[PDB]
Amino acid sequence: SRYEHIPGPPGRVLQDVFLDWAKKYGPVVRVNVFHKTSVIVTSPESVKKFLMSTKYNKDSKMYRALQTVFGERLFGQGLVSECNYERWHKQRRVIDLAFSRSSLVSLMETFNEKAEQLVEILEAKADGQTPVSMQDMLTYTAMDILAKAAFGMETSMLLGAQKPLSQAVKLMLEGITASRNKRKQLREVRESIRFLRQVGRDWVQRRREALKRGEEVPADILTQILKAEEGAQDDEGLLDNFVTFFIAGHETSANHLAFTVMELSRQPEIVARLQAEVDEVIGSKRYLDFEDLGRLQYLSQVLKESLRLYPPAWGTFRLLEEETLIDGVRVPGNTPLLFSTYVMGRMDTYFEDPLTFNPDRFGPGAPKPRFTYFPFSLGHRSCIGQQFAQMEVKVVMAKLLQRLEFRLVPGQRFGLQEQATLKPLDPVLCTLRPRGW
Ligand code: HEM
Ligand SMILES: O=C(c1cnc2c(-c3cnco3)cc(C(F)(F)F)cn12)N1CCOCC1
Repeated sequence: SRYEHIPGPPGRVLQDVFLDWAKKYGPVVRVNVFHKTSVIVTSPESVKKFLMSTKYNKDSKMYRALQTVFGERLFGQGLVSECNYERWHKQRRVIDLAFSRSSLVSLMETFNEKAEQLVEILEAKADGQTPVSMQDMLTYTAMDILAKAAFGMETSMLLGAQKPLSQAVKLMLEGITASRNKRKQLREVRESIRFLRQVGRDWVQRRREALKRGEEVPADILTQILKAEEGAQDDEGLLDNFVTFFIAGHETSANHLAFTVMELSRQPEIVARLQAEVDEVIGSKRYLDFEDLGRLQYLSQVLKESLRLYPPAWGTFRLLEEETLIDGVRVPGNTPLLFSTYVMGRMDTYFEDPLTFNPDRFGPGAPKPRFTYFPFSLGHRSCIGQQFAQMEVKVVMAKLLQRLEFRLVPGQRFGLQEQATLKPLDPVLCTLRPRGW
């Protein structure tokens, strides 16, 4: 009853229902999400006010399903799910060091090697007949990149290794989904969560043992994760961040890659342009250097446009502590505010012809979206891995475009599913040919 005065109702996802309601009912709408009444706020003035201020913090109630699933600690109080500002701030500042320009430059070798491995595997299947799940292949690639870059671990999923680990990730993601919106499922979800955390403990022990023997350990994300816990009473905080980075550091990247490949399969003219760009910039070099990345301007634009229509992470929540007028609507104190880049990206008020895929929206001369586009969020709680993700996906995409042509198998759909993140409904089944065929 405390919300009844707020405007709202009396391969398709809940975010689409939210979009319809925002269009119908305006910039402040009451909805039900993850068992709780929330208010979806979709004006750019509100996006700016709430995300660009340390006064507003995340609503912990909306992150519970990350923290713990079916009584098994998952991300716990790691970097995504920690909602107390001072606790968040301490760990952010320490982990930031691993995402410095110089840090990320050093990761180019890893990005290149895994992308090259993927392309060689795909080239061997490029007979224009064999169906290849690009979602699967891109997920394996993203996992292999993350594991190596962040932890110095070789998962070798591209070689078909670590099937248990692969299963654990999938069931855990299903657990998150079920938590927020029987006996065998509970059992499998719980065991998968404990497995992921045990992977953490095992790899942490290996790291500590390497350090003790004075073996060479290149500074990475894990270094800073360890550093953040220097004087902790237990390793539970460390394992929180292990699992946080293990999952967050590949899932969304994989989703973004899958969406991009899927969309480009029906954009032959754009693909031709991307191919030409890659041809001119990198030529027949096997390896992309860091300075090549900035030169792939048209690819940057396509990837931005991909994130506008297909953000893997649709948005974020802030807790409104005191009653506030938002765009002419009285919103009670202690209310989760829902921000959605998915919704605003598809609103004609913010983007002309919103369903049209147009990389030119992000062209040099074009007016930049002002608080209407935030696939990595905005403000202090924006994605720590934003530049990491942008680099790795550009490396992977450039290498695909250099070497291969992709056709979506007829019957494959362009719809989304909502399953902890947004991802293609279908496996993005494609046939492949070498370029110049
Ligand atoms: C295209 C790929 C990616 C997208 C679209 C994405 C999107 C986002 C979004 C929307 C948030 C804010 C979440 C919230 O408010 O609850 C976020 C935060 C975060 N992302 Fe990402 N992300 C991506 C890749 C990565 C990568 C590669 C890493 C790690 C290597 C990563 C780690 C994180 C972490 C740790 C946070 C929490 C940061 C903080 O609160 O201080 N993400 N990301
Ligand atoms: O669960 C989230 C969330 C926000 N960010 C992420 C990321 C992520 C960010 N960067 C890379 O990965 C991954 C996942 C995971 F593990 F489910 F796939 C969940 N999240 N929430 C915020 C939205 O509102 C509801 C609760």
